[PDB]
Amino acid sequence: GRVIRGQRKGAGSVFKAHVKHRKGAAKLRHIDFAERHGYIKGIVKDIIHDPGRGAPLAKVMFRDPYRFKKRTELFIAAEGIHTGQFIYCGKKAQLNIGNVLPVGTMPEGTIVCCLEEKPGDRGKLARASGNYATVISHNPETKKSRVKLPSGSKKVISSANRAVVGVVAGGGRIDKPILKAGRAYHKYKAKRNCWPRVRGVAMNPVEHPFGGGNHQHIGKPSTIRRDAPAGRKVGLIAARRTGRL
RNA sequence: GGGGCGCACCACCGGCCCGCCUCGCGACCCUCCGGGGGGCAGGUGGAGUUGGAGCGCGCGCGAUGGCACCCGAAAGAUGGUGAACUAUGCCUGGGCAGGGCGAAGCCAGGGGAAACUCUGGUGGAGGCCCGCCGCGGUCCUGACGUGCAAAUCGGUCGUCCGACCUGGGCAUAGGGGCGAAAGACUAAUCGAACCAUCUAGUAGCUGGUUCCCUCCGAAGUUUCCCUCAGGAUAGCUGGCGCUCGCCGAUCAAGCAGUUUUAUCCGGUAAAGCCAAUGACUAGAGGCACCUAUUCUCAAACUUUAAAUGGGUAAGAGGCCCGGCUCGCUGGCGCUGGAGCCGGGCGUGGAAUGCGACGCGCCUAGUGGGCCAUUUUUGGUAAGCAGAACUGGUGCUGCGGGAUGAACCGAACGCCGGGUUAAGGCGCCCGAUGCCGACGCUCAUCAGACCCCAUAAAAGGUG
RNA sequence: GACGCAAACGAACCCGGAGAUGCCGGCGGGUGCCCCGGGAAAGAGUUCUCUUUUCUUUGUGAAGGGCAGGGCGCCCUGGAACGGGUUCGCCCCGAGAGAGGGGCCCGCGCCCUGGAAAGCGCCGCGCUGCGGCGUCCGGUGAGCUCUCGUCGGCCCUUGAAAAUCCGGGGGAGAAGGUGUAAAUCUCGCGCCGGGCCGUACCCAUAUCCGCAGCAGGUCUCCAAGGUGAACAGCCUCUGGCGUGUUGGAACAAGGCAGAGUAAGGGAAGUCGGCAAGUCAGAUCCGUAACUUCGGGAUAAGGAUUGGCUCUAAGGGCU
RNA sequence: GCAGCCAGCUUAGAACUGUCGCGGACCAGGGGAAUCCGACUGUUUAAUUAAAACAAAGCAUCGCGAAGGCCCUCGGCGGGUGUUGACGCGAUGUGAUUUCUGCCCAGUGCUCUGAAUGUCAAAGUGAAGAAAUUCAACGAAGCGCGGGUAAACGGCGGUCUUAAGGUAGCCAAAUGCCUCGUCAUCUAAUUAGUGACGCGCAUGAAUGGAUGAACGAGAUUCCCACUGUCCCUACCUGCUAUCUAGCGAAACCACAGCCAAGGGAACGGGCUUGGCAGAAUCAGCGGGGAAAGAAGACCCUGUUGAGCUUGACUCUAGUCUGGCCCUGUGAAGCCUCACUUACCCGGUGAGGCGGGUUCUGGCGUCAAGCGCCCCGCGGGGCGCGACCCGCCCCGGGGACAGCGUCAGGUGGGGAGUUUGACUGGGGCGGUACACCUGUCAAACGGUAACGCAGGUGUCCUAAGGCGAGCUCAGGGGGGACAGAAACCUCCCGUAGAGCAGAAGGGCAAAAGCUCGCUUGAUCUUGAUUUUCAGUAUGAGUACGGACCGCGAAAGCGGGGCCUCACGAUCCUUCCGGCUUUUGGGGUUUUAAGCGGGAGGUGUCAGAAAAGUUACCACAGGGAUAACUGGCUUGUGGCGGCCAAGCGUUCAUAGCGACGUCGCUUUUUGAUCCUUCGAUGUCGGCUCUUCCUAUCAUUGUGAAGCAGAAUUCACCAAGCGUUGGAUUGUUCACCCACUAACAGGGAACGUGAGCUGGGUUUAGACCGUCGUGAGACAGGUUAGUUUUACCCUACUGAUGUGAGCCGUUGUUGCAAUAGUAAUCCCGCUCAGUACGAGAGGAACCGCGGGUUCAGACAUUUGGUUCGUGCGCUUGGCUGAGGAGCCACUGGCGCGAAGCCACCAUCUGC
Ligand SMILES: [Mg+2]
Ligand SMILES: [Mg+2]
Ligand SMILES: [Mg+2]
Ligand SMILES: [Mg+2]
Ligand SMILES: [Mg+2]
Ligand SMILES: [Mg+2]
Ligand SMILES: [Mg+2]
Ligand SMILES: [Mg+2]
Ligand SMILES: [Mg+2]
Ligand SMILES: [Mg+2]
Ligand SMILES: [Mg+2]
Ligand SMILES: [Mg+2]
Ligand SMILES: [Mg+2]
Ligand SMILES: [Mg+2]
Ligand SMILES: [Mg+2]
Ligand SMILES: [Mg+2]
Ligand SMILES: [Mg+2]
Ligand SMILES: [Mg+2]
Ligand SMILES: [Mg+2]
Ligand SMILES: [Mg+2]
Ligand SMILES: [Mg+2]
Ligand SMILES: [Mg+2]
Ligand SMILES: [Mg+2]
Ligand SMILES: [Mg+2]
Ligand SMILES: [Mg+2]
Ligand SMILES: [Mg+2]
Ligand SMILES: [Mg+2]
Ligand SMILES: [Mg+2]
Ligand SMILES: [Mg+2]
Ligand SMILES: [Mg+2]
Ligand SMILES: [Mg+2]
Ligand SMILES: [Mg+2]
Ligand SMILES: [Mg+2]
Ligand SMILES: [Mg+2]
Ligand SMILES: [Mg+2]
Ligand SMILES: [Mg+2]
Ligand SMILES: [Mg+2]
Ligand SMILES: [Mg+2]
Ligand SMILES: [Mg+2]
Ligand SMILES: [Mg+2]
Ligand SMILES: [Mg+2]
Ligand SMILES: [Mg+2]
Ligand SMILES: [Mg+2]
Ligand SMILES: [Mg+2]
Ligand SMILES: [Mg+2]
Ligand SMILES: [Mg+2]
Ligand SMILES: [Mg+2]
Ligand SMILES: [Mg+2]
Ligand SMILES: [Mg+2]
Ligand SMILES: [Mg+2]
Ligand SMILES: [Mg+2]
Ligand SMILES: [Mg+2]
Ligand SMILES: [Mg+2]
Ligand SMILES: [Mg+2]
Ligand SMILES: [Mg+2]
Ligand SMILES: [Mg+2]
Ligand SMILES: [Mg+2]
Ligand SMILES: [Mg+2]
Ligand SMILES: [Mg+2]
Ligand SMILES: [Mg+2]
Ligand SMILES: [Mg+2]
Ligand SMILES: [Mg+2]
Ligand SMILES: [Mg+2]
Ligand SMILES: [Mg+2]
Ligand SMILES: [Mg+2]
Ligand SMILES: [Mg+2]
Ligand SMILES: [Mg+2]
Ligand SMILES: [Mg+2]
Ligand SMILES: [Mg+2]
Ligand SMILES: [Mg+2]
Ligand SMILES: [Mg+2]
Ligand SMILES: [Mg+2]
Ligand SMILES: [Mg+2]
Ligand SMILES: [Mg+2]
Ligand SMILES: [Mg+2]
Ligand SMILES: [Mg+2]
Ligand SMILES: [Mg+2]
Ligand SMILES: [Mg+2]
Ligand SMILES: [Mg+2]
Ligand SMILES: [Mg+2]
Ligand SMILES: [Mg+2]
Ligand SMILES: [Mg+2]
Ligand SMILES: [Mg+2]
Ligand SMILES: [Mg+2]
Ligand SMILES: [Mg+2]
Ligand SMILES: [Mg+2]
Ligand SMILES: [Mg+2]
Ligand SMILES: [Mg+2]
Ligand SMILES: [Mg+2]
Ligand SMILES: [Mg+2]
Ligand SMILES: [Mg+2]
Ligand SMILES: [Mg+2]
Ligand SMILES: [Mg+2]
Ligand SMILES: [Mg+2]
Ligand SMILES: [Mg+2]
Ligand SMILES: [Mg+2]
Ligand SMILES: [Mg+2]
Repeated sequence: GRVIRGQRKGAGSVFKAHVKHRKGAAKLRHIDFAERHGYIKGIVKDIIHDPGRGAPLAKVMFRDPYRFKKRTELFIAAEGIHTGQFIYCGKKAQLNIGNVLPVGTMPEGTIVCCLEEKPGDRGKLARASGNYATVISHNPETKKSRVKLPSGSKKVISSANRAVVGVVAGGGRIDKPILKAGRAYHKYKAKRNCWPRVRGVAMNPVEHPFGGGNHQHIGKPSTIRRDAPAGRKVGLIAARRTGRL
C-alpha cells in the first residue's frame, strides 16, 4: 500500500499551521525580579482577535524596570478584563481577575487560566476559550500545589507556577451549532489543512487499512493497540472501552 | 591331402595388489625397552595388475558455461530528472449583468380591561431563486469519429456572493507526493511518472533461421522428473570404423518377424452347469423341505477345451571311451558330482533363405500422432474417448474411387517400346462402333457397385 | 478655543502615526460617457413632396494660487420632556442635543498662471507656406461607469510584512552679549547631478501552446445609439473585415443543419415521451396536499397585452 | 396664502380603432399525483460512469497535561501538529432535523489488574569438571490466567437449545431464490407502478433503524397538456454528396475477385462436377471478401509478473522490555530516600541567586545630593547614593530520563517469495499421485481410460520357529433341567471351515485346531527374481559362512501359507569396532571419519510455501472453455407398425395401453474438428428469399358428415398470417381485431444496417459469503457501438462485337430473364334446402371492401426561399413614399410543381 493520510501530516508540507495573520505567541511575561519579590503594573491597551483560536488576546503594556522602555505583552484575555484597566503581575499581586500571581499565593479553589505547567514556561495549561484550572490544595513543605485541569485530570505542580486569575474569554464558543459546511471551511482555513476528513472505509486498501471490500465495513476491530506501527494505528487508538457509555 | 606356431580380440579359468569379512592362531631369531614378522587360507569390494600408450599439435562433431542461432516479454534493481499539465496548501493580485423571494431591525395605524396581538410601510439577510459573463459538462448515447481537435463542435443543461472563479510567486517528488476518495492526479505517461544504466535481463513460449547434387533415414513409445506445451532415459537414426567370411570351391558353420519334426506352456472363443460357486423357470414324485427331471445364464463362475500363439530342442561346443584331480559328497578315490587330460568316430546327421542384420564407438531427430481391417472398454451415439495385433500415414508422389490424408492398385533415377494392376470401355473421357449370353425390372420421389456420403419396422391382388 | 502664521535650535533614548488593511449593501459628492433644450454658430446629408430639418464639430495637461462642493464623535456660547434632531435605512443627545458663530480635512469640480502662441473646425491666398473667423449658452437624470466619501451588514472567516517617511515626548547640548551669533522642515530663490538594464512588434479564428496560418487552450484594461429589467437576443455608429487553407455550374439519392412545416389521430412509436412540442415576458386576479412554519410557489388555474386621442395623480424653483 | 415659471419619468382610468390582432421579431418555466435514494449547497473518475458515490453540519467514540498524544527524518532527543494546551490537538465511525437506537464480552480485538500458580532471552549467579563445557537456581516485557469494553470488529436458534436467540421498526424494497408471491388499486388488456400481507432464500436498529418538508442535469410509475415518436409519410431551404478548374492524401493489398453442389482443417474464390462467361466506366449500396483497425482484454496454460489482502512462508523499520555502557556520591532497611557535578529540560537581551509600586487608559531615560581628590572663577576624576561575602546565570529533574550496544516480545506499517499435479476446458469433487486382488486383457508375458468390484499406510512374542496329537463347516439320530440355539454322545461329512485383513491361489495325520519347548523376527558376504533403464529403493528367491531353536531323527526355520503392508542425498541420533584423523609432537576431553540401524519426505526417486484481482499485465494456446458450423440424437420435437382398450354396441370415424421402428436438427446435451497476431455477443427494429411438419384461402376424400359448426386425411407454400398492455426479453400471458392470426430456416439470417434495453470492464448501493482483500452463476443504478473511396454482389447510369460498303437513321422481331394479385363482406338465392324443433347453408348473379401492385394531381389535403401578395415586431436610410436588415424576422393566405389509401384511376 501507500502512505496513509495520517502519516503525511508529520512531514509538514501542506499540513503546517496557517500562521500568516496570527498576532504572535500568547504567553505570560517572563519571570523576573519584579514577579518574584513584588508585582508589576501593566495597562491593557487592546483586546485583539487571534486567527486560528476562539480566545481573544490582550495587548498588556508594561514598563521595563531596567531600561526606559514599554514592554508589550500578548496575554490570554481572561473573561472580564477590558481596555484601560491595570493588570498586576507578580508575587505580591492581589487576587483579582486578570492579575498574574503564583498558585502558591492563591487560596484553595481559585479559578485560574493560562497556568504554567513548570515554573517559567510562561503559561501552558488552560489556554483555550472558556477553560480554566482550579487550585485544589497546597503543600508548603514541598512547595507543590495540586490543581484540576479542564480535562478532569488533577496534576501536582510547583507553587511557583504563575497563572492568570479568571476564566479565558470567548466561552460558549462550541455551544453554537455550525450550520453550513462553509462555516467549517472558514473555521479550519485559519488553523490548518485538516477539515475535510475522508473516512478510511471510503478509501481503497492501498491508502488505508479500513478501505476496500464490496461494502464500506471496517472489516477489522477498530480498536488498535498502542504499539501498532504508523500506518496501521488508525481507528480507536488504545481504546480502554467503547460504546455509548 | 595332412600337421603346427599362433597376432589382435573375445569367452572362460587362474596368479598378484589394495579395502573389507570369515576362518586358521603358533611353535618358532631378528628383539634391542617398545615393537616388527609368523605359506594364513577361503570369500568379497576396487575407476587395478599378469610385457605400458601416452603426450603435444591440428581437424571434425556432440553435450556444456558464457549475450551463445537471431528477435521478443509482464518485470526487478541502481542512479537521476520533472508540480509550464494536474492534486492540495501558502503568499500577493484580479473578477462575477439585470431581476425574484424577501428574514432580523425600524416606523405608523387599528383591535384589547390587560396581557398583548393585527395591518401597512420600511429594511435588505441568505453555502436563497431565475439568469448573462465566467466556471462546469446532463442529455441528444447529436455532430465528428484517417475529425478543426491523440477529447473537439452544436443545441440542451448545472452553478453563477460562495465549500466561487482565476493569474503570478511559492511548497510537497515516485513505493514518494497529493487526493470533499474516482486508485483519481502527479507535463497526451499512473493499481506506482519519466530518463539513463545494470541489460544483448530471463523465457520449457511464438516467429524466422540464407547454395546445389548424392546416399542413408526416423519418432510421437519405455522408465524417472512440482513432469502433462519441457527434460533425463531406453528404443528407433546416422556416421565412423573394425573383426572376419567370400578370395582360398554350400568349405561348413552361424543366423532367421518362415515352415517341418519333437517337446512343453495357457484357460480365450466355444462348450457346460443333469459337474462345483452364483443366478434362474416350470411342473412331478416321496414322508415347507427331499428325490429324480426341466427352462434360461455369468466378465470379476467352471468339469471340459480349441484356432491363432509363447518357450525349447533339431550335433564335432556332438557322441563314445580311458586316465587323473578334489579340502565338496560318502557303506563302497570312483559312491556320488564337478573339474582336468588323452583317445576314437563326419553320411555336419529337417526344409528354405541369407555374407556374418558380426564386434564396437560416437550420435542427431523424436518423446502432441493420426487412420483402417479385425479384436476390444466406457458411452444412446459420435468424424467421441481408451486399448490389442498388423498395415498405412505422419515422411509419399503415381493409376483408380468425379472430388479427397487414411480406401483399391502400386510406391518413384531420366526415357522408348511392350504388357498389366485396381478400375473401366453411350458422350464429357483413353477403351465394347461385340449383329455379347440368359433373366429380372416401369418407379407421377426408378435404379445405377469397397471405404461412401442415411434409411427401418411394417405393407402391396405391381 | 478647534487651530493659524514662509520659517520658527535641539541629541541619546522613548512613544505614536503613515506605509497597513476583508467582503457585501444603501446613500451622497465629482469626472467621463450618454441624454434634453439653444428655433444658438461652422461645414455636410436630404430637399419629387415634407422637414426653422438630419449629421458632424463646438477643448484644455502637470504643478501652483483662489473658490464652489463634500466630509468631520473638531471648537466656543449655551442649555433641552410637551423630548428633540434626523436618515432611503438608521442613528444622535445632561459623558451634552437643537440653534448660533467658528475650526480642520479632502477639493481629481470651477477660475486663474500654464494658455492659445499650441490643438481642432471652417474659409482664403500662395506654393508644387503665409492669413481670416470660430472654438458659444444652458438643461437635467431611479442613466451607465470610474472615483472620493458616508452609514451600516457579515465572520467559531477579522481579512499581510518590511523598506521608507513623519509627529510628539525628552532637554542632554549649541549660540551672542546689544547687534549680532548659533540655528533654520521659508515650492523664498539660485547652483550641480541622477549611472545600469528592459523599451520595436504579435498578444490571437495566421506572430504564444497544441508537429500547422489547428473550430482547442491561454491573465487583464477600455467600451456608444435603439428596443428591453438587462453587460440577454436583434439592429446601428466609431473602428475592423471579406465569410476564415479555393472558385464555377447544377439541386439526384443518402446525409448534416434549419432545434422548417404537415391534414386526421395524439405515444397506438420506443427498453424508456429518446427527440422537440407545449408553457414562457409583464400586469391584474387566484394558488392546494404537505411542512422543519422558513416553505411548497411563477404551485395549480384565469384574464389582460397593439395603435391612436385624452383624462387623472405622483415634483422643483422664485 | 398662492401666483408665475421650470422639470421629467412612471402609474392608473377612459374613448376611438384595425382581420380579436397585439411579450406580433427577438427574448422567454409544460404542469400535476406518487415511489426509491441522498437532507440541503458543495465535490468526484481531464479522455465512456456527475450518481444513490465523496464531503457536509449534526451525533458518538477513542487517544493525550507536553519527559505527552499523533506523525516525519539515514541521522542530531532534529522536524510537523505547535505563533498549539482539552471550548485543544490527533485518530475513527455515523451522516441535517425529528424519532428511536434493543439483546449478546462466548469468539476476535482493544484495555485494566498483578493474593502473577505457569511459560520465560541476553547478562549476571551457583555447582561439577584440566578446561572447553554441562547442570542448576534466578527469571523483564509479552503470552497464559482474571476484569472491563459492542455509537470495537461482529452476532442475534429448532421439548431441544446457545453467547444473545432479531426487540422497536421496516419489507416481495436498490435487500424475497421460489416468483410474473397473494390481495387491492391502477388499464380493454400491466412480469411494470402504488397500497397492503410477511417463518423475511438472505430486513433491522450510528456494520444505524424508521420518518421526512425543501432540494436533485439521480432511479421509477401514472395523469393532463403537447407534439411527425408512430399510423405514414410528404414538401421546402442551407451546407454537402454530384459535375468542373486548380490542388491532392490514407487505411488496406499472397495472388486475386460470377455462382450452385461436392469433398476438404467438418461454412471456397482458386480444387471437382455443373451453371456459365464480352471492352472501358459513373453514381449508389452495405450481401460477401469468415473486410480493416489491435500477437483475445473472456478462458486455459506458463513452475511469467504486478496491484492488493490475511490466520501463508521468511524477514524488517518502528515500538515495548531486560542486561551492559555514560553511571558518580551519601544514608537507611537488593531496595528505598537523599547529594550535585555527569547528563537532561525550561527561562532570559543569561538583570538582582544563596548566606549575612493597587486612587484614575499621566509621568519615570545616562542622579540629584553629599563626601574626597586633581587641573588654570572656569574644568576633571573618584566614592557614597546603588550594603557585604560567595564557587558555580536562574529555575525544574537527576545518576533517573536519554544515548550507544546486544537480548526477548510485538510488528502485513513495510520487504521478498510461494500458494502441486492429474483432469473429456478450468474450478468444485475425486486420487485413477506410492502400492495390492479379481477382471478388463482378445488361453506366454505385456497392454489404456476420472474402466469395473475391492483393499493398503496396519496387525501379531505369536497370529513367528519347531515337534506331537487332533479334524473342521454343516447335517442327522439320541440323551435330566434343556427349548429353534448351553453340554454329553454316536453316525455322515473333499474341506463346503479355518488360516489377523481385500480378493485370488494354496492347504486334511497339514498351512487348520490344541498342546509344550522356543527366539531363524539373530549375525554376515555375494548371486539372483519382480517393478526395471534392466538404476536405486522396496518386496522376494536360492545359496555359502556363523551362532541357535524344535524334533528320537530325517529335517524344518534366517518372521507371518503366497500375492500388499513402504522412503534418497544432506543432517541428527544410536550401535559397532586397538581401528583412522584431530595434522610441529605427546597425553586427555572434544570433534571428524569408517560400518550398521533409526529420525522423512503419502505430490510416496523425496521444494520449506495462504489468498485475491471486475484495476490488471506478459508470453503463448484453437494442445483448451464461452458462438455458429460439423459428427452424434440421449433428450426435445415429429411420424409410423402391432392392436389390449376407449368410442352406448363397434379394435382401426376419431383415438392407441403394453411394446416396437423411424425421421428431424426450429430443444438441450455429448464431443472439442475449425477459429484465441479476435469470425463483434442477447433481443428488437428493418428487409429479402426459402422449407412444409397446411392455421386460412383453391380443388378434394373421410366421419360417431342432417343443416350449421367441427374433426381426420390428400394435392398444395400461390397468397395471407395483424394492432396492443406488461417484461430487455426470445419464451410467456392477456386485450381486442381477423379468412386465419401455422411452425420454422438462411453463421440459433441480418450491429462498417440501426438501436444498447439485457448480458459482459472500470463508479456505486443492498443482501448473503469471506478475518480480509473480495466473491455471487443474486438484485439495482450510471456507463465512447470506430472505418468503405477498394474487389465483387445488387441497384440504377454511359458505352461496348476495331473489324468490312460500311457509316447512319426509322420502324420493328425476339431468345432469354422477371412476373402478381389477394382475401373478405353485404344484397339476392332464403329464412329456402336440411331438421321434430332449435337453428340453418350453397351455385349463378349484384354491390362494395381488405391487403398488395402500377400509376396519377381534376378534386380535397400537405408543402411554398415564385421570397407571390397582405399584415406586423425591433432596427436602419432625416420623414413621407419606397425599401432593406434580423444565417428564410414573424404571421395569414397562397400559384406552379412535387405529394398522401389523407384525393383519384386501373389490376386480366
Ligand atoms: Mg483540505
Ligand atoms: Mg466529521
Ligand atoms: Mg467524512
Ligand atoms: Mg471507492
Ligand atoms: Mg474494508
Ligand atoms: Mg455508511
Ligand atoms: Mg459502514
Ligand atoms: Mg592363446
Ligand atoms: Mg523479484
Ligand atoms: Mg494551486
Ligand atoms: Mg451561465
Ligand atoms: Mg457539450
Ligand atoms: Mg442525467
Ligand atoms: Mg435521455
Ligand atoms: Mg455520440
Ligand atoms: Mg463520417
Ligand atoms: Mg495561479
Ligand atoms: Mg516507483
Ligand atoms: Mg475500485
Ligand atoms: Mg539473444
Ligand atoms: Mg507449439
Ligand atoms: Mg537420443
Ligand atoms: Mg530424449
Ligand atoms: Mg480416439
Ligand atoms: Mg516410412
Ligand atoms: Mg503412399
Ligand atoms: Mg465418390
Ligand atoms: Mg470413367
Ligand atoms: Mg397400411
Ligand atoms: Mg522643545
Ligand atoms: Mg461604500
Ligand atoms: Mg522637540
Ligand atoms: Mg510597444
Ligand atoms: Mg486557433
Ligand atoms: Mg442599448
Ligand atoms: Mg466590463
Ligand atoms: Mg444589449
Ligand atoms: Mg472567399
Ligand atoms: Mg484562419
Ligand atoms: Mg419543428
Ligand atoms: Mg399532424
Ligand atoms: Mg407502449
Ligand atoms: Mg409496440
Ligand atoms: Mg426531452
Ligand atoms: Mg409541487
Ligand atoms: Mg445529493
Ligand atoms: Mg436525512
Ligand atoms: Mg449538490
Ligand atoms: Mg469522464
Ligand atoms: Mg450532478
Ligand atoms: Mg452514503
Ligand atoms: Mg441524526
Ligand atoms: Mg461505530
Ligand atoms: Mg471480549
Ligand atoms: Mg461480515
Ligand atoms: Mg420482528
Ligand atoms: Mg405503461
Ligand atoms: Mg409494494
Ligand atoms: Mg444484521
Ligand atoms: Mg446496537
Ligand atoms: Mg445491514
Ligand atoms: Mg442529480
Ligand atoms: Mg478467401
Ligand atoms: Mg488482415
Ligand atoms: Mg495471443
Ligand atoms: Mg510444469
Ligand atoms: Mg509476485
Ligand atoms: Mg499493477
Ligand atoms: Mg506482502
Ligand atoms: Mg492444472
Ligand atoms: Mg495373448
Ligand atoms: Mg511380505
Ligand atoms: Mg564440546
Ligand atoms: Mg512427486
Ligand atoms: Mg481443437
Ligand atoms: Mg426421443
Ligand atoms: Mg368396447
Ligand atoms: Mg407407445
Ligand atoms: Mg474483424
Ligand atoms: Mg483470423
Ligand atoms: Mg465479418
Ligand atoms: Mg405435404
Ligand atoms: Mg386419422
Ligand atoms: Mg440452428
Ligand atoms: Mg445470429
Ligand atoms: Mg453485417
Ligand atoms: Mg456497430
Ligand atoms: Mg445483434
Ligand atoms: Mg446498458
Ligand atoms: Mg461495473
Ligand atoms: Mg445498467
Ligand atoms: Mg449518465
Ligand atoms: Mg392544393
Ligand atoms: Mg418597423
Ligand atoms: Mg413608410
Ligand atoms: Mg429565426
Ligand atoms: Mg399554408
